[PDB]
Amino acid sequence: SDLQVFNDWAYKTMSEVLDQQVELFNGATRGAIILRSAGNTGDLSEAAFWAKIQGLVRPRDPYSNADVAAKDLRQLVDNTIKVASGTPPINIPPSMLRWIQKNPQEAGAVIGQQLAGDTMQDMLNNGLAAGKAAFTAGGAVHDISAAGTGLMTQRAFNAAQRIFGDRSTDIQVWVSHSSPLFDLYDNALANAEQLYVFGTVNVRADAFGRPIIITDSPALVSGAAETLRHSTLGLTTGAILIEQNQDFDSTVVDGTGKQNITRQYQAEWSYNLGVNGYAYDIATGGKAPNPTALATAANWDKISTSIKDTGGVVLVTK
Amino acid sequence: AAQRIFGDRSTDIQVWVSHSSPLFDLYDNALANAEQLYVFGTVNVRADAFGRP
Amino acid sequence: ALSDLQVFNDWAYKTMSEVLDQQVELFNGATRGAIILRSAGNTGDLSEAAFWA
Amino acid sequence: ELRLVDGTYWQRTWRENDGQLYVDDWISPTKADGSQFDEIPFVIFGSKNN
Amino acid sequence: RPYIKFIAAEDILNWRERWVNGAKRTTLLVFREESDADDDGYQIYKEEVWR
Amino acid sequence: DSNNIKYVREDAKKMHKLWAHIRMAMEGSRAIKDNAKEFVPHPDNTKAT
Repeated sequence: SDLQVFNDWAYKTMSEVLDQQVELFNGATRGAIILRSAGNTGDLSEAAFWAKIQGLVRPRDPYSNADVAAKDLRQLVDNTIKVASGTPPINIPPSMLRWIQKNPQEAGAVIGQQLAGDTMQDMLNNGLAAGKAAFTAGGAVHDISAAGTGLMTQRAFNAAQRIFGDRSTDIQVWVSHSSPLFDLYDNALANAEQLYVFGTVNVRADAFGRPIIITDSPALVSGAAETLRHSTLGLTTGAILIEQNQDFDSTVVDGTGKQNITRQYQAEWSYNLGVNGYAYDIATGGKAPNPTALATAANWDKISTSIKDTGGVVLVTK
Repeated sequence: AAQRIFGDRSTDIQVWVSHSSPLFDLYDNALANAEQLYVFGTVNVRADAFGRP
Repeated sequence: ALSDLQVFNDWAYKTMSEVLDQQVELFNGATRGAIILRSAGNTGDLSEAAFWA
Repeated sequence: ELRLVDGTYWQRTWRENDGQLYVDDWISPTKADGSQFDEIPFVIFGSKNN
Repeated sequence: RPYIKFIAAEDILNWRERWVNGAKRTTLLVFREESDADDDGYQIYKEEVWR
Repeated sequence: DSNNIKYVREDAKKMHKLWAHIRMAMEGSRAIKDNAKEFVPHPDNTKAT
């Protein structure tokens, strides 16, 4: 049985690593979400670029030029907030073979294989929530909830194409929850306009060559019961950036002066999070944002002068 | 609707073991395609749930 | 003007720390052997020797 | 990761850097004269047999 | 002239191994060296060197 | 048991046990006295509490 009697250390594979798909980085989403390993100091990383001059070209009156007002060129500044994460202390059971180093039942041996997936889940969820908040703050949100059921076959996606305008060709990823995907399948499986056959009811694209990537992130789920809302967001190339700071850490203690050896484990790490074309309002927010702080609008100032340069559009369906 | 359970990790569902009568009812429904989803040739498909036999 | 731009002040970490205030190089040999420094492990809290007065 | 498909030796690599799984594109190592391989260059010796 | 050393088991205190060009290679290696300062007197001191 | 790169064969996992005992015994007495509870059962578990 090995429970509380510990017959065979033999580690088990069905340790329930995770319950949500978290492989949505780099080539998985065609470079829409970037997960690089590049550490930086401080709690910020800002890059300054030259802003687009509004009235660079002007009408002319060669007969009487008269006076022309002067103009100056500015320098907008982006941002990349550093987010801190950690692991609560874990009471290592006394049956664990931490002392042994032959890949046995060490304290971090099991917590490491769980923590890889959990760190992936944290980065993905924080990135998705920050992207949703930034796109909402930038005015790139379209809510489709008063049009019948709430989600259409692909007419909802056409609305986001309308929002993003003529440059909408650069949107090629649709990160969405499972429920919108299954509603899309059901609409395909009963087509009002006959544009499907049996062989093509299971296409993952959106009639434009943009694959729809499915994750069950709690960031994309809002409300409950009738107020249930699903946030699907279309991302451009490098829309959401997540740079690791390669600053992992760990420590193992024991139950010193305790009735039982309460061995413990903590881990702490960090990463840089910056969405494309937006800047975290560190003065309005905090130095090390909470997941709620990241998700809160008005903490995300739009830097670019055009929506098309900003990467991403949020679509809300019920 | 059954695939709605399992959430995103529902593609790993593989096989629908079933009685004969549900399959025959499925054949009858496929033959009665008010929706334009089948032709005469491709109406006897055994696998139906997105490639699941 | 410079107001439109954003000034970014250079910084660095010299990874060095001030060592000490007083002089300690005199501790052995430098003072003609007046003060000697040895390396001897001694048990207890004492060490006694004699010379027959 | 060592793989053998269609009688061809393919290979990958997964690297873990602070809770992330990397993957490398599939490559087929070739012999000095070429012609790739037909088996996986891995042998598992043991007490009983290989 | 080249000098062959001898370093005790207790003196080697750091070694780092990685793949350089995909082979098990030693990158870092720190050991301890111990010397006796040449002062004017007859006392003995243990001046210590780290390589 | 997931379609993951770290999937370990069920047979090798069972063998890890014997592998661990063999390594524990080979390396010497100190690890055996560290896994005492495993190798030497307590004569009275009521006292072991």
